[PDB]
Amino acid sequence: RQGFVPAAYVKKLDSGTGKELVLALYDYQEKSPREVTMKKGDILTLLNSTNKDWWKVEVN
Repeated sequence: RQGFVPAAYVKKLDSGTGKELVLALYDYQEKSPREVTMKKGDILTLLNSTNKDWWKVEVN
């Protein structure tokens, strides 16, 4: 459900109504328990982007 993905592999969309959103630029299979898997083209809810390298997102 919730986990980290490399910030380099997602693009932050402009802010609008509601939560922040990011676009998955590439497929990424989780490599450690704290990570999540995303498929290229996925629109993920961004939970925390304070870290330069790992962003916390929510995967549906």
